[PDB]
Amino acid sequence: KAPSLKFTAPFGCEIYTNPIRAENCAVGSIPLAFDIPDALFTRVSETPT
Amino acid sequence: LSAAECTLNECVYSSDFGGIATVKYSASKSGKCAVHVPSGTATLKEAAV
Repeated sequence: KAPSLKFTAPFGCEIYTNPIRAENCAVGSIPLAFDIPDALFTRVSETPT
Repeated sequence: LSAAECTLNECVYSSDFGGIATVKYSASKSGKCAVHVPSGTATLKEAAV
């Protein structure tokens, strides 16, 4: 029994059991898309300047 | 008036009255009178302030 994947995983993952899953593997990057409606854009003079 | 200065707070060339100009003046008498733009550059909302 060469040690578990809990202790040997690259990027510092955190292997768990009941769903077989890894946690918090610091690798890659998430892109994001924001479809923002036009109602949220407050005008200039309703904010300090 | 005497020594009046005009700055543009909001400026958006929208179809409605979408621009705010705050005229910083210094008046000899305190009384209402009429503002106007001679050109077709801007169309003012109110006739007097």
